[PDB]
Amino acid sequence: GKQCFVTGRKASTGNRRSHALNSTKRRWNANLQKVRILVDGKPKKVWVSARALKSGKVT
Amino acid sequence: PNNSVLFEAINLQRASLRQGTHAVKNRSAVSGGGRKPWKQKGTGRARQGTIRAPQWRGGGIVFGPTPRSYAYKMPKKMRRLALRSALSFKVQVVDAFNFEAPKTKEFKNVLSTLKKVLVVTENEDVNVELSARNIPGVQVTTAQGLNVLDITNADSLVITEAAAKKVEEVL
Amino acid sequence: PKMKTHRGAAKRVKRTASGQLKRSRAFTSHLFANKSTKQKRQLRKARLVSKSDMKRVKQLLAYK
Amino acid sequence: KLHELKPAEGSRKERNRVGRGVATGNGKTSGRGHKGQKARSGGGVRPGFEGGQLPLFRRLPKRGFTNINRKEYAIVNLDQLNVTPALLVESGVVKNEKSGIKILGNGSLTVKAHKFSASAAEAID
RNA sequence: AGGCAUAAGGGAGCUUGACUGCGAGACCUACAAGUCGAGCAGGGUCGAAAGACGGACUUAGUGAUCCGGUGGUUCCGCAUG
RNA sequence: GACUCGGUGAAAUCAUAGUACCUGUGAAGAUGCAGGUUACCCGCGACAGGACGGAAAGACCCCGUGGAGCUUUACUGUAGCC
RNA sequence: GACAAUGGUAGGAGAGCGUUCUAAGGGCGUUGAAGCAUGAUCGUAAGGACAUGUGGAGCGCUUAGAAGUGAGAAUGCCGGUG
RNA sequence: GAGGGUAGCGGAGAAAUUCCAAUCGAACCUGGAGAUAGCUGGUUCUCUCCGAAAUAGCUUUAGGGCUAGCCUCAAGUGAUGA
RNA sequence: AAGCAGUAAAUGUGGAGCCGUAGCGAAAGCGAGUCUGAAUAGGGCGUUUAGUAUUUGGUCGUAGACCCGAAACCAGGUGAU
RNA sequence: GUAGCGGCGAGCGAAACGGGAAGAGCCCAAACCAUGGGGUUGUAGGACACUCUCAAAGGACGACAUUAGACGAAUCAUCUGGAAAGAUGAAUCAAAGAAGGUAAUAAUCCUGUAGUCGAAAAUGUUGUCUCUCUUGAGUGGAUCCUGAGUACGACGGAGCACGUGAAAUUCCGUCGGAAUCUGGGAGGACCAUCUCCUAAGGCUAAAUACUCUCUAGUGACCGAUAGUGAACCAGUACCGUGAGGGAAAGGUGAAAAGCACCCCGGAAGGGGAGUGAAAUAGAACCUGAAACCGUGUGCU
Repeated sequence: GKQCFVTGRKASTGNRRSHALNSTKRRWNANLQKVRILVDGKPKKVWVSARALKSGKVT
Repeated sequence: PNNSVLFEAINLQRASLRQGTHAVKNRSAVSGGGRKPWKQKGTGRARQGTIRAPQWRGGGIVFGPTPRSYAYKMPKKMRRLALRSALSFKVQVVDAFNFEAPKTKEFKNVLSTLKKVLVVTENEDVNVELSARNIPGVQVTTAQGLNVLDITNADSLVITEAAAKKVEEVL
Repeated sequence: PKMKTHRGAAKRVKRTASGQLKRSRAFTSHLFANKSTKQKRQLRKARLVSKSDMKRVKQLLAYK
Repeated sequence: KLHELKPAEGSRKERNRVGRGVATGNGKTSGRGHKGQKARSGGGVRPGFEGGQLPLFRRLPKRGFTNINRKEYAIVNLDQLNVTPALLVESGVVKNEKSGIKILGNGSLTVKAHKFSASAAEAID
């Protein structure tokens, strides 16, 4: 569905553990956020992860 | 001769010479099933679990054939002693064969002037094996390929002057 | 399938040069004010697993 | 001879075959006695189970550790000697130098080796 | 409950054997456990000495392993220190 | 409807049966054992005392270190919510 | 020869019979194999022959080897029939 | 009446644990799967020799199990058995 | 042993590896002794001095493991005629 | 079944050395130069200086094999028979005595086998020559490059034989966040010293797993309740709304020679008469057991 347009940031899936170590499946979403960027075909708006918009991509 | 070892050599060889390609289908393999036929409790019929169980017909073999090997081994020294005992009981020898062309009548004459014969030659003469593979009761081989089943199946041994020496060198 | 050893009994007992085993001694971990100096010193040694226990457990240590 | 074969007297026996009649001795119950957890296909309790009472090898304290650098040697006595480590291998004495050939002093009588017992270094001279 | 007036009961002086390493042999015992023990070596206390002393007149007052803590130590410490 | 006649024609049940009563005995309620008493061989219509009659591997009771559903301030968790 | 022993459930040990196939050897068979039916037969048992009918083309026997190796019980499965 | 919609860790319920294809305190079908069953039932030929137990201890144990007691086969010691 | 040769065969070759002739200790490490110990003092374990390879049978272990038989659980679908 | 991992329980359980099958290594980004060229690495390589000279991808080119086939040795006679391949005689072939069929049991009767030969054409592969490609190599070094929100840290997880542990080596999400050859990393926490390598770009055949599928074959594998559920027009009758479940069903004879004709009968079905070696082998057709149903009769 959603993933970083620039990087490949997906969501993972791990276990929410406990104190009794009773694990249950959880996910690990990526810090994805909409923003307008100059995809050189035209200015669009897309999902970008806050990591990937750390100093290296122009809005 | 050592009969206690020669028996095991023969039995070992006839065991090793089996395929073992024989199978059968148990509950897991027979088609269908996976449905209890009736309810187990109110019918009046016996309680059953599937129509492909052993007591039925058409389903299920409890044990039986499986594709499995039959050969086994035994020590090098016992192998060599069984071969020595077989030759020892044969003892209990001609010049070289001369066959330009494979001509079975020539070989039949050669066997008559001298019917379970085992004609043992040197490395391989490919006009004596051919001259002799059609006669019923005659088996030909070489000093590197002396079986124990071959030997003990034979009523006679016809080994050349060279094969006698090569087997005296081997064993 | 090789028969597996009992990896919790290999941490406890060893085999001697007669085919018999050399276990440790129980009652030697705490509550030492509740034992005689004889009973504390008599337990410091080691003993052999009895024949009954060579009955229950002898294939659990067949490689050891 | 291939039509009169005879295995050595005492080698072979016919297997025991249970559950076939009551005149063999192992027919009805087939050597299992009457009802119970051990007269059921699926075996009894696992070996070493002991029924609920805490088993032996969980009721005794653990003991020691294992050294990583354990140097076990090839033990030769002075009866084997009635001399490089290689010649001692190529004679048929040391079929494996585990760490090195150590010479001991049991028996009676030059030697290159990696260690020596006291009795050995005495009785070689 | 069994013994005790050898006192095992009472009083007084002196001290720390309420020791360290052990242990022939035996009782009990399904196992794990439990009980007794002459004698031997190191060090001593009492006594003038022989000697006695490894708790209490005897038998209850206790809880496997795993794991954690602390004190030492000769051991190990994943190329070497 | 049943009953008799012509036509057609099942079913549950069923160890083999030449299948009596009584007083006993017996796994303590016998057609079948003991001791007695009674009964010539075969049907047909009818009744419902016994065959511990027949159907339904007792829905009761208890036992599975058996399941399932429900409850809660039982244990450990969890969607969610702050 | 003489003496001694020989009830048996759970269970332990030994010796055997029989079935299908395989190797070797040696045989039977359209002048009639296997099978089936009958029989008044031999063995301590599992069982083995023989004869006659029926049948129409394959089977024993010795010695070893290998097993899908023996059925009266599973409210067993399928078919037939009461 | 016709045409449609809601589906099982679910749906509908004027509420009965009521309905969801003659089945519902959680449908049916196929797979994991030959689940597991310390429980019932069954377990196929002959002969020869020997021949028990229903007890102790511990047990989440009490119709189960483990060690010991009682049986059997082999080797040995060797008079130690009554 | 795998491998290579060999008729889906024996069999030849293949010494990596395994078992054994040495044990004791947790270990360093000693070694016909060793560990505990101040001390063979005593004591534990050793010094039996034949093992090994293949296979017949008995039995056990991991695989459904003597056969039949649940109530149930999970996953993926088919169902509102 | 070792080291270890484990309510240290049930259990899980490596790897390197050693022996073997197979076996090749390479193209980039960066510096620099004029989209192109140059350059690809650890006993440091490249640039820069001299000197000294899979790997790029389209195409034709004769042999082998695969898809129909041809040849293919050598026997006659009596007894039984319904019928000879059998039994009894004499004989030949064998690089062919595998197998099947033929009125019975065949090396010589047929189809075959041993062996040799065969391709209009299509196709796959091996081969040469064509074809496209193509600058190789040492020495010195001031200096310029060698993969950055990357390595790594903290937190929460996953994975390593390894359960958060003293957890090294690898990944994921979230924040912070490095150096550049005396640089970086690893050697089971960690530091020092040594030893070995050079991350953060990419591509690679073989040794290996398996079987729809074609051809050739073997079996101490089954032989019609077996073997596939299906030897038979079978995933079919049938069952279900549906997903889906699912059977029973083989044999005349060597050859149909499969009963012309007559009689009873409405036909079916019979009894003769013929075919046949056999008809109680007459298509409900090889044998033809038992339960079960009958008719007759010796003893009661």
